[PDB]
Amino acid sequence: DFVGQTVELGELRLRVRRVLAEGGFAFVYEAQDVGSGREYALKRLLSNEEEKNRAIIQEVCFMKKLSGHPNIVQFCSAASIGKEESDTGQAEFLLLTELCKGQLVEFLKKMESRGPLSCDTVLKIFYQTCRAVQHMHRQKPPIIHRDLKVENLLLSNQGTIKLCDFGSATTISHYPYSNFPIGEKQDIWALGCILYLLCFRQHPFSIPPHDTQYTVFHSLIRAMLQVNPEERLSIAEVVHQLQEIAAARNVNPKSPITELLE
Amino acid sequence: QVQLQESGGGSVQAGGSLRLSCGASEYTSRMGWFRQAPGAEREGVACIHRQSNLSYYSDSVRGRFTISQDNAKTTAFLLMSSLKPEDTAIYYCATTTDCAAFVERATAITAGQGTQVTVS
Ligand SMILES: COc1cc(-c2cnc3c(N4CCOCC4)snc3c2)ccc1N
Repeated sequence: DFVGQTVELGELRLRVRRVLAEGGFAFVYEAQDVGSGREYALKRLLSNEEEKNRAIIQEVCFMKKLSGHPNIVQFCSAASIGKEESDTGQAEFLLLTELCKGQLVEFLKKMESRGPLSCDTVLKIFYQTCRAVQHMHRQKPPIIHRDLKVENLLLSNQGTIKLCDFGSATTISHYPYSNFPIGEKQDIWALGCILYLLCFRQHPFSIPPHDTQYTVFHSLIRAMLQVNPEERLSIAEVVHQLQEIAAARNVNPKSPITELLE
Repeated sequence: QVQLQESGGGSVQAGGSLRLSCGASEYTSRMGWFRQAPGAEREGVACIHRQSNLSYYSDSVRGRFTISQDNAKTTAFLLMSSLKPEDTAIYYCATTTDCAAFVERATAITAGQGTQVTVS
């Protein structure tokens, strides 16, 4: 019964309008600034263990560190409610972000009655996704997502892709001598599955033998789904290729995916 | 280490072409060239990912240089066309872990001895 309440994240005071997603440890709600009228996403995570406290704070720290990027959900603020104050009796963490328009897959579902996605549309979706992941792998040390899938991509109000869900992400702490791989290449394998899925509307786990539509993406799919992680492309190898594909097709791949706006 | 054997290059007229080749003593996943012009930084010029044939170029040579490889994946070739004074440099064959960082930073595992290219 969290819907209906009013909450305060510092300067901000705001009202809980409805549920957007339920799940395991967490729930997501639509929320409105009661003074300013501006709307927000609000994630509420429950903890009854110090272990969970650590995982939740880590997720908040990652969200904060990665904010500012056009393909990562914008962090607004965070807060906590102690076991003593909460309606659950557990500690509660509250994460405030910009509110996207909804889930990418819901918009694709609307359009898949209308035929396969054009290459330009695949290109925009996938580039914007890869640019979010590039922002993570460029951190020092790099941040590995570890849970990339097409279901946790959002579509912004501007019609762009927004990556969220940093609950599985990891990195190295107390980084002062190296650039060993530390997991980047698992994220790339996952991205290759997404490009495959967007083209052929099936999970890969073979590219169809006579496809003349998405042929432009075939070499990049195979190179991301390389079994040997050393052979497998880096995110910079992928993005560079996506940029040249876009230029050849006269597409600005950062632009709104207007077709998905209907 | 892998041993790299380089040939081709030399002197040419502006607007002309030359070809470099580089043979490696074993398989490696990625091979390319970087160069160093008089007083300039090391500059990654071209790189090829062997299993996919994806090819990477700096903006300075895009549309003028073409890197390729043989079926045995032992050798790479660089065709340098529409050459100009800016392309005068020593060109070094190299292997790398990442073609994109190679073009951006000339980051390599191993580098060859180098071939002089002089335009005009
Ligand atoms: C506006 O309607 C929706 C919005 C969302 C949705 C879910 N999570 C969001 C956001 N998150 C921010 C990170 O915390 C959890 C997910 S940001 N904007 C979101 C929008 C999902 C489904 C619907 N239908």
